[PDB]
Formats: sequence, structure tokens, C-alpha cells
Amino acid sequence: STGSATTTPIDSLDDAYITPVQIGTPAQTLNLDFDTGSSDLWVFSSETTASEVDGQTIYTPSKSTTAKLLSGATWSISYGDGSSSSGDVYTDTVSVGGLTVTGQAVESAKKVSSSFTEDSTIDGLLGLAFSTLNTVSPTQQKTFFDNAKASLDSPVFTADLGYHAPGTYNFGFIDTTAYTGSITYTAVSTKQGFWEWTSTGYAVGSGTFKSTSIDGIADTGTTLLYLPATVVSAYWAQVSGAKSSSSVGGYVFPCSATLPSFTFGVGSARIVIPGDYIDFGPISTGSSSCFGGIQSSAGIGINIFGDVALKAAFVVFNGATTPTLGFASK
Ligand SMILES: CC[C@H](C)CNC(=O)CP(=O)(O)[C@H](CC(C)C)NC(=O)[C@H](Cc1c[nH]c[nH+]1)NC(=O)[C@H](Cc1ccccc1)NC(=O)OC(C)(C)C
Repeated sequence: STGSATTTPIDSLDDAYITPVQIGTPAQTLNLDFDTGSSDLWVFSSETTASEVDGQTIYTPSKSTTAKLLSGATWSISYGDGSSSSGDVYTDTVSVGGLTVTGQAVESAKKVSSSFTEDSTIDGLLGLAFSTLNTVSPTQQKTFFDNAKASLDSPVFTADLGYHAPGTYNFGFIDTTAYTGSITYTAVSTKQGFWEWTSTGYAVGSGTFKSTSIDGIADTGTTLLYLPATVVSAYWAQVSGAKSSSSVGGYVFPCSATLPSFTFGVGSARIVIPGDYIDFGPISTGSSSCFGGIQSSAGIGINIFGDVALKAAFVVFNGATTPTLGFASK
């Protein structure tokens, strides 16, 4: 079987993308943030502390005939930006773009941090990294992808995120009409539990490609592109009004400028991010200063190929026994 769902940016800046998910019987549609940097499927629900719920849509396990409480199981997760959530777990039918999985673990939030309450458009997250990062205790639960692998026509899922436009998430098949040229695959290390790979180098604008190993993770749940401080400094050195701003927290530049492109290597292939994808947007509505899409990963402790990077390509998350990552220009 296969599944195909449209994913849309939550705002005009492409801060995150939401994809509709059907949970329970009859189906309860929630808009989730598909995250390749985490492994938990959690949602706001009838159990979440009332005062911590904004206008998000909640899952009511009591209204679903197929919901089953997973006795004794609890969960607690903290993300890179400091947000967190926790609760109990239920198993229920979950469908994404026509692909249905039964007995999928749906983690019910009892409490959520301030940033989640504040984001009215995100109803929860759907983890797509390796099941080893799942926070359910005492026994970890499999991700939606791991549970679907048996029925998938092919153990794969593709990410085709749009630039200021909708995109698509497909499960079990590769849409040959969605990209140009051929897909180049690169090995993945599951040691840290992420979709971890090593880039072959980079190039700024129309300059020279520098062969240097860049170990990073493909994470659809992170907005920006975080690279080593020296590579980021080399990029910004090509933008005359750009500077590192301690108050804003990163490189900023005149919205006025035409940014050079940024190329990253995948084995022998090259993925080019258009300079405009690097212009995230004004620091404030009406400001003449814009926030850069490429920032230093020095403080994160790890390089992350976020949305700004991923949206410039067609990405294939190949989940076979020995997983691999494929990238194609589009
Ligand atoms: C089991 C623990 C796992 C290893 C946790 N995994 C992670 O924290 C990585 P993630 O991709 O799952 C996680 C998902 C988010 C929805 C919280 N992303 C993050 O934690 C990163 C912050 C970060 C990561 N690393 C260093 N800093 N968040 C982000 O990148 C958020 C995403 C977002 C935007 C808008 C609305 C909702 C969500 N965007 C963001 O911060 O954008 C600006 C930099 C412009 C402010």
C-alpha cells in the first residue's frame, strides 16, 4: 500500500509545515508537524490541562471506538529549543494520505510547554526518526513509519517541502515526476538515532566547491540550516551588509540584498539552495533588516539540515534494514 498527503507551511516564513492526520474511528483530523528529528507521535487531547490549550484541535480518545489505553505507559520529551510535553499513551488507528496503520501508539499530552500552547496551528508532532529515540516508558513504541513498513509497497518515504507553497509527504513509493536528474544516495548512521549523514563539502555562490566532511542530520522539524561556524562565516563574508547580531541571535542582513546561493555536496552530486531561500524574512514587519537562513551550529553541538536545506531538494528517507538518504534537485 501507499499514502500521499499535502503538507503546508504554517506561516508566510515557512517556519514549519503541517500535514493532516486521521486518528481514531470515526476519524479525528489533526494537523501534525512531521518531524524527522524525533520519534514520538503526540497530540493535544481531552486530557491536556485546559489552561495550556489555545485553538489547537484535540484528540478525544473516548470518542474513538478503536482506542485502547496502554496500561502503565507514560512519556516525557524535551526538544532542542527547550519546549517539552508529557502524558500517557493509547494505541489507535492512524491514517496519513490513505495509508492506515492499526495499533499505532498515540501519545496523549497531559501537559505542554508555553511554546506549544502559543502555536495555534500545530496540533502535535509525528516523529519520523529511529524508534530508539522514542520517549515512551517502560517499553518504547515504534514510529508510524516503522509500523507501516510491512505493508508499504517499498520501505520508503519522501519529503517534498515547498518554498512558500504546499509540498508533499509520500509513503511507500518514489514519484519520478517530482524531481529532475537522478537521486544520489548516501549512507546513514543510526548511532545517535537520527537520519545522520555526511556531506562531502560546500560552495558559496559561483565560487569553488571545498571538500570537507560535514556530519549533519536531515531534520524536517528544524527551520533553518545550521553549519559549522567557519563555513557559515565564509557564506556571510559574501554579503556586504551582513553581520552577526548578538541581540537578534545570529547573522542578519539588509532585506535589500540579493543573496548568493549555497551548494552542499551529496557524494558526487551537488544540491544548490537558491539565495532567496536563505532570506528567511524581516526580523520585524517593516524592518529593513532580515534574518539569515544559514546560522552557526556551534551552540547546538551538531549540524542540522533543516527546512531551508531540505526544501531545495526531493528527499528520500529509505528505511530498509540498512537505511540510506537520497537527494535529487527539483
Ligand atoms: C528525543 C529528543 C529529540 C532528539 C529532540 N529533537 C529535537 O529537539 C530536534 P526537532 O527537529 O525534533 C525540534 C522540533 C520542534 C517542533 C520543537 N526542533 C527544534 O527544537 C528546533 C530548535 C533547535 C533544534 N536544535 C537546536 N535548536 N526548533 C525550530 O527550529 C523551530 C521550529 C518551529 C517553528 C515554529 C513553530 C513550531 C516549531 N523554528 C525556529 O526556532 O525558527 C527560528 C530559528 C526562526 C525561531
